[PDB]
Amino acid sequence: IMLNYTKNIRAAAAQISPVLFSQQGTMEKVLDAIANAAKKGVELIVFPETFVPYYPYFSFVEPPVLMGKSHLKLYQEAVTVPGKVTQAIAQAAKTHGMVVVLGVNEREEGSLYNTQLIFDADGALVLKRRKITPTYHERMVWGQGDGAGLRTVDTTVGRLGALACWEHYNPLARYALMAQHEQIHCGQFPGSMVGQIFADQMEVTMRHHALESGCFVINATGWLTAEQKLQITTDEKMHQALSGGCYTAIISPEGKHLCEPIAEGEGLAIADLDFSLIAKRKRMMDS
Repeated sequence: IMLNYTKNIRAAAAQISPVLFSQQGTMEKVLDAIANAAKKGVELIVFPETFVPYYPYFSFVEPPVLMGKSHLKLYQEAVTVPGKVTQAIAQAAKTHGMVVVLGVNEREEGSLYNTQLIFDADGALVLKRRKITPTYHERMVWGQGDGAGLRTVDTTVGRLGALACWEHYNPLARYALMAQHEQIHCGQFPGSMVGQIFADQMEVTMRHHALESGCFVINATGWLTAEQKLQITTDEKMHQALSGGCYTAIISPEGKHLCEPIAEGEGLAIADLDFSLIAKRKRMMDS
């Protein structure tokens, strides 16, 4: 629609663990999440970075010379342009009248991308973008998005913006979304990786986003169980590297947590976002 600050919206950030090595298994958890959330009248939900079929932890942890099996596998479980996954989600969204923000390892023509997808409450896919700069180990896996991906979308629940991980340090993206008055910003990070340091950094990064933009921020991060870490490597010495960095959270325009944030295990962070807060913020400063 056009821009309105009278809404009050129930949003959720989902920390979940995927199913290790099954698009379908992970997809069952996603649909379940949506449904559980619908039970509590959630109208917008954000999942972790590239959650489907699973984030590519292998690229962080295996030497390149041995990444082939893991790479192939991921390709086999990766998600097409539009397809089964898209329709399944479009339907959950339509059914529960929910806006859904989903990250996905997209395949196109033997290439992979980190792709953020946004579905409106009518089940329409109203935004598709690719992370612009895969960072570090991600460069072994994903290609680049365009910068034409920096637009917001009007949605049943307001105007949304989305970025992945350190896309948040890219100043073009920040101003792009701010200039378009994004009302609710959706961040996605991988989850269960590097440690406290990464967690502290996410939080600082995303809460500052809220502050500078003066918008709501919602951030989702995956989770791994000890069993799943083994599935990824038998080297227990690596397992610190696959722990921590979890900040599933919902942040007000003043930087406040609107609910207890999640760093461990698996759950929905849920809160009512009162849009008049966005406007009481802007009015309080002058110039």
